[PDB]
Parts: sequence; C-alpha cells; structure tokens
Amino acid sequence: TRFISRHNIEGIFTFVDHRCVATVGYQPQELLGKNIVEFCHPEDQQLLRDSFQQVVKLKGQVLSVMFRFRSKNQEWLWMRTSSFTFQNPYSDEIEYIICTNTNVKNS
Amino acid sequence: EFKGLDSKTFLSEHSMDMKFTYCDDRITELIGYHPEELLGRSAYEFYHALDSENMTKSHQNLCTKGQVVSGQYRMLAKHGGYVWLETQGTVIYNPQPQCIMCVNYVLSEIEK
Ligand SMILES: CS(=O)(=O)c1sc(-c2cc(F)cc(F)c2)c2c1[C@H](O)C(F)(F)C2
Repeated sequence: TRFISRHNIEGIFTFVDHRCVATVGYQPQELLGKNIVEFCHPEDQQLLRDSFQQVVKLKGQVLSVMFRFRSKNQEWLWMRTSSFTFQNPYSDEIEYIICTNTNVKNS
Repeated sequence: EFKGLDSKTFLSEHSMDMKFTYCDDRITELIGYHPEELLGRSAYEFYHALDSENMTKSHQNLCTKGQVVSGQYRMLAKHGGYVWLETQGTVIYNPQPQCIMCVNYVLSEIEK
C-alpha cells in the first residue's frame, strides 16, 4: 500500500523502496534521479513544490501533501505523501527529505 | 578506513508494536542482517537488556509526541556483539497511527 522515498531539497528521488512497484507501477531505477514533480498532475505541481520548500522549515515535523501521481499504468493516482527533513545532528550536511507515499482515496 | 555518517545510516519502518515492516539493505553491511529476516520481528528482540527500559520510555514518548530522538542504545549484530546506534523515529498518522519511520545511525566505528 505504501513506499518510502528519500529526496534532495529540490525533489529528486535519491532512494526509492521496492514497494513503489505495487504502489505506482514503476521500478525504483525508473524513479531514481527524476524529480517527484515530474510524476505530478499539473494542477498539483505548485502545491508539491511549495510543500517541499516548507517541510525544510518545519524542524522534523511531518508535512503531509495529497497530490495526483501518474502511475506506470497511465492513471492519476491519489497519493498522500507524509514528509519530514532529516539532518544527521553529528554533521552539517544539507538536510534531505524522507517520504512515506501511500495511494489514498479522494472521498 | 572507516565509514562516514551517511554510509552508516539506514532507514527502517515499523508497525506500532515495533515490528519491522521494512528495512533498508544498508543494514546488511552495518549489522549483518538481511532485511527479509527482520520482517515481522519486534525491534525489542534486538535491544541490549541494559537499554530495554530506556527504549520502552523512548517508544512511549514517540507514541505521545509523534516524533522522538532516542538516546544512545545497543542493537545486537547478526554474528554476535552489539553496535551502538541513535535513531530519529517519526509516527506517520492518518490526518490514527499507520506506522513508525526510523532513521537509524550507527555510532560505532564501522570499517570501509
Ligand atoms: C523511535 S525510537 O524509539 O528511537 C526506535 S529505535 C527503533 C529501532 C530501529 C531499528 F531499525 C533497529 C533497532 F534496534 C531499533 C525503533 C524505535 C521505535 O520504538 C520502533 F518501534 F519504531 C522501533
């Protein structure tokens, strides 16, 4: 029902768990290096970009976003992505975004 | 040579009872476990007995606050011995708890 992904602050998939095949049809190697906004419905792209910008300012708090993701089977799936930044406190490396992506009902 | 912070970090996912529902492949080169042999097993089975009470309290705090940073704790490695870790756990709720996302960092010196 869900998969984990890791993104850079720009939205690029840098890690994708294999449960993505059952959820959105794509293999992890088909998502890696691509931006999440490239799979997002044009009406939801600005909301998804604003949410990635804001999750960085919320100190590890979860930020959820609902948007339509274009699956490999050519359907717009409603996805609920719960994201939070992670920054290893022993370092000053740029934070990355951790996401849990679930196909949910818009009802 | 020893591993850096990023290479010593692995993600895990858990149901609300601490059982593993997902584990990143990076755990294998750090702790010896293959993700598949961890599924369905409680994280508690791997804590060193001297950290079990502290981990119970960290789980209770995580369940009430939604996010927690564990203290330093020991996790039993596959072929014996204990490795020191620190985890940032986060509860993924339905905006009702669905699961716990862990970002696990190995504190111990790991070669390569
Ligand atoms: C948020 S916490 O309390 O810091 C923490 S650490 C941890 C864990 C995760 C591993 F992958 C290996 C390991 F030994 C323990 C878990 C937790 C949570 O209680 C858990 F239910 F989600 C399981």
